[PDB]
Amino acid sequence: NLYFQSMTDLSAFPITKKWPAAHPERLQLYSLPTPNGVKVSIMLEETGLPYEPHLVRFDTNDQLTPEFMSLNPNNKIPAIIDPNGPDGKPLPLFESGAILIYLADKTGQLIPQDAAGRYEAIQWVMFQMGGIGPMFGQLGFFHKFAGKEYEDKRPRDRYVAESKRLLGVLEQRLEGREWILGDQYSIADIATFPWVRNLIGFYEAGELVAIQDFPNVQRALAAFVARPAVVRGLDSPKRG
Amino acid sequence: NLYFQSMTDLSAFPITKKWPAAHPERLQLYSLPTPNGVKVSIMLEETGLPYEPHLVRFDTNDQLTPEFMSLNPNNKIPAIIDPNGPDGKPLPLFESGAILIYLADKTGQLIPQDAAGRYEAIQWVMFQMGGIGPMFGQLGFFHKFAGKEYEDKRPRDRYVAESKRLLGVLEQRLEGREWILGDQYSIADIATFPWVRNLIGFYEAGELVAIQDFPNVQRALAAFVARPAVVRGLDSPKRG
Ligand SMILES: N[C@@H](CCC(=O)N[C@@H](CS)C(=O)NCC(=O)O)C(=O)O
Ligand SMILES: N[C@@H](CCC(=O)N[C@@H](CS)C(=O)NCC(=O)O)C(=O)O
Ligand SMILES: N[C@@H](CCC(=O)N[C@@H](CS)C(=O)NCC(=O)O)C(=O)O
Ligand SMILES: N[C@@H](CCC(=O)N[C@@H](CS)C(=O)NCC(=O)O)C(=O)O
Repeated sequence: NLYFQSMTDLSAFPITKKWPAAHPERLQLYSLPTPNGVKVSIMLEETGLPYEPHLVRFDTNDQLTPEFMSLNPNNKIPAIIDPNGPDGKPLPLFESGAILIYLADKTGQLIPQDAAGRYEAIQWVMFQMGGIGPMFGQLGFFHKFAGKEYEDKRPRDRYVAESKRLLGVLEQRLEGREWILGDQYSIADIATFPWVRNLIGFYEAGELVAIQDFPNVQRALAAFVARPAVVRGLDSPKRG
Repeated sequence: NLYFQSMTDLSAFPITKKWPAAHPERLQLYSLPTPNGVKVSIMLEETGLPYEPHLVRFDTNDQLTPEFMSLNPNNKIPAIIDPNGPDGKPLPLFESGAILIYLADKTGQLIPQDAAGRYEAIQWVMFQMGGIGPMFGQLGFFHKFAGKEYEDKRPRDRYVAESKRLLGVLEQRLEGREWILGDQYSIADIATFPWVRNLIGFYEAGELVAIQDFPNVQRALAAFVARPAVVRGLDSPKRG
């Protein structure tokens, strides 16, 4: 490398031993099409940023490998390495909500550019990250995944009540608004609607929460799922 | 107001009907000394930013009032109004992790100033907001608050296992590091250590998680609780 640049080398990141980069000039996404993974693929599809997706398979415990954990020591998807990071260096990152803020800043898309609006966006991303995701996820556990040994439905009922409470927050926020921040679709929507979708789809919790009681949520969710970039992001990484 | 500035008027914010501002030139904090509330009071005490604390009492359901909910429609503490906000206007904000990022940016303290470091800080705040807080909180419910009607200890055991897993992430991260981001104490520490403290103190879950198995965590926690600004922040708002 005396006279010119090498092709992008990501070998400093041990995760690349397990999922080699065919396109090391592109952001590398290590994910699975779950509500948290699709936040990031949807963001990438919306913004048009090139990326190389890699399927992290739970059936083979891929997320528990040293290779995966070298990128995310929390053992969870999604995670990224952007080869074209700040200060001209690769940037590893995990936590879906952090990735959304990073990506919005990188190219100045899908976050308000005024300061107050930016902090409001971060607030609603935090609401999702600390409320929607954790609590809808616990309902999914107790309704869908928990076996017959959990005979007591009190934990389920706790998370039904909390999920309804959170849906009510969203419902009131969306009154008179197209999207969570008003007219402009943003990372707050990308963080939140995949979880509403999962709750009432995959988790089969739509009857428990009575989704029809939240007409603004139903409006915005229907709009969200129909966006072509959302449809693309929901199917990435490809399972086959 | 023809010839000069009025004293700061926060009357546009209905929360001020319930907790009037004696010092409307200061950031207004609506909180209670819980792990999430003290993140913000600790940050304020660390940075030296003036603030006026207001005790939001759960015994009188203050957080469920229209006045409180006009600021945080999610009905939770902490929440703030900074009268001296971006663009010279007051800034309302909720979600502890969002407030921490706002405050660090406002005065350029306790977040790295280089881009990569900033995103790493946001990542670890997200780890706390989506992992530590929600999961330690569910353990607190099932261990401390849940009554005898929850005879099945399977939910408790689920959150014990998850809390131990999260403590292990923190433990490995702190190996060879003073604080979560290395040498420099930051908002990542402020977000996280109040929750470790609460888990092993108020929640009485220290035996369940065997805190002594996490010597780096014990080191950093002991350092954290001894900081004079932490001691001040843990006692704000004052209950009497
Ligand atoms: N707070 C994290 C949560 C990520 C998360 O829950 N990831 C799940 C899939 S949706 C995962 O990787 N689970 C694997 C496991 O727990 O072993 C984020 O938003 O990124
Ligand atoms: N270890 C997890 C495995 C399942 C999992 O990771 N679920 C994700 C969704 S794909 C979750 O609930 N994440 C919570 C969040 O996003 O905060 C569990 O036992 O629930
Ligand atoms: N994700 C929120 C969580 C805040 C939270 O859980 N607040 C609790 C106290 S620590 C609360 O106000 N609970 C009142 C209630 O649920 O009614 C944040 O970090 O600010
Ligand atoms: N409505 C809550 C009341 C208690 C509460 O708000 N707890 C807070 C701690 S003070 C919590 O667990 N917050 C979770 C987080 O921070 O994510 C519950 O039923 O657990």
